[PDB]
Amino acid sequence: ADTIVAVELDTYPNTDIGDPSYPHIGIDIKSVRSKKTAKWNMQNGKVGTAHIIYNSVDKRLSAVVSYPNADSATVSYDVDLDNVLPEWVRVGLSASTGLYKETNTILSWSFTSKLKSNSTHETNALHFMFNQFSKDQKDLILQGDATTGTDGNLELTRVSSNGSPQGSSVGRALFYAPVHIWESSAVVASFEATFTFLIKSPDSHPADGIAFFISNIDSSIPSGSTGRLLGLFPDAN
Amino acid sequence: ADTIVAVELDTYPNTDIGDPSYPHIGIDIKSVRSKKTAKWNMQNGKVGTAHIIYNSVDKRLSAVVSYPNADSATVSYDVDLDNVLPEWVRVGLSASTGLYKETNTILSWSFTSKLKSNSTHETNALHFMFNQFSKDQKDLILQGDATTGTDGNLELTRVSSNGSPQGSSVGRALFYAPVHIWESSAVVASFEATFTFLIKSPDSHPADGIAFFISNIDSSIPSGSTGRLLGLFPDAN
Ligand SMILES: [Ca+2]
Ligand SMILES: [Ca+2]
Ligand SMILES: [Zn+2]
Ligand SMILES: [Zn+2]
Ligand SMILES: [Zn+2]
Ligand SMILES: [Zn+2]
Repeated sequence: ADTIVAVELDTYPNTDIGDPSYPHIGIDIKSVRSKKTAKWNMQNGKVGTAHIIYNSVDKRLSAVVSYPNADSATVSYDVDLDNVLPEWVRVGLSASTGLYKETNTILSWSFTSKLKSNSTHETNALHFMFNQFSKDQKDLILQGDATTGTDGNLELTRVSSNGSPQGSSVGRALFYAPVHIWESSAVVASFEATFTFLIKSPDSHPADGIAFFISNIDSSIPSGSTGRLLGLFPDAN
Repeated sequence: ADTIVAVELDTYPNTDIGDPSYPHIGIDIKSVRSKKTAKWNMQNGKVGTAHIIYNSVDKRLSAVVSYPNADSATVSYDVDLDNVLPEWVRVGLSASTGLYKETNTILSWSFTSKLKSNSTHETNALHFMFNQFSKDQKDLILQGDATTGTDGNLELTRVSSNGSPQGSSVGRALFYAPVHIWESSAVVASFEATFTFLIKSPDSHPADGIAFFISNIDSSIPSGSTGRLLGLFPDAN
């Protein structure tokens, strides 16, 4: 089927599908039910930063979410991606609303992946950084209700003309070029992503969150994945 | 039509279409008839390196071709790309044979482009480096007779099973993601490419050469562009 490894910034607690009783950050390996979560002091109307790192030596995936003058929430998970993901992938950002709403605005996004093979510091590396999004972002595969150009930001889910979030929305943003995430003969494979966001809610119930994800090249928004499924999962298995 | 800016490493002199009476390096702006050339002491069976640089302040495009222990051939041309190329492009490597043949092997290839806008060192940057090509290079749009995996090299034009170049061949290799090459509000736009090659010929008449080029997103091998047209041009205008 569709393979998904993601780091979710889950703003709405769905105690029923395993979500902790509070807003959290988690590492989802093929399931909306995180393999590890951590309490995240979500701050409405603030600009946050998420950094995700992984290297094939420690075989550990970690994320750090922070706001200026707010302690960071950290979550790590031991996982060897050499066997949960295919050699070639695509990386993206996802977000969704459902019953409750919030803006899922991405202000910037960078990414680097490196494959140090056989010898020296000769590598295969891909790197991109967006500090501003063009209204005609030709290097981003936009999916669902995700758009760009609104002040140079990337809006992952439907927002109003006057400036107010719409619920029941789903939108992804995948980088155009496939990424060679791992390889048989690589001594060290590593990657690191960083992006800033602004999650603001009109009502006091913000929902449902942003997600950095690594999927197969051909991935598309799963059927009926709005609200709690973050635009990444078909069911809540 | 199809826009092409290229830096050719022309091994065969076609005096008739403007080529100097010897192997050269040139800067072609929309024409196979270079806007500036320079003598290049081509060396059969050797590994060479080409570096191309451009920045929007000097509005100058330059290239340097060199072999270890051989003087570099240099060619620069004043050209403002803000008006010969569209905002979004694709970058690639081209090569061709015709009546005469040679290998057009690419051993490695890197590229970086940067757009420093409004303020600080915040940018939009794309970077890639291939120090070895996979048999299933999913991030390279291969065209014509170009292939990968042969010892981790990229062969731009048809070669034999035993190891010997075939004439009348044309192949390009474009990076998958479109590159935002310039923009209206950018203080400094710049790029730099570097690639190593091995041009070896069985007979004493090597032909016809490799070319780094920047074209529109949708570009494809022009009809009947083998031999002297390097896989980039429809006619010899
Ligand atoms: Ca949730
Ligand atoms: Ca020629
Ligand atoms: Zn969750
Ligand atoms: Zn493994
Ligand atoms: Zn020429
Ligand atoms: Zn200009």
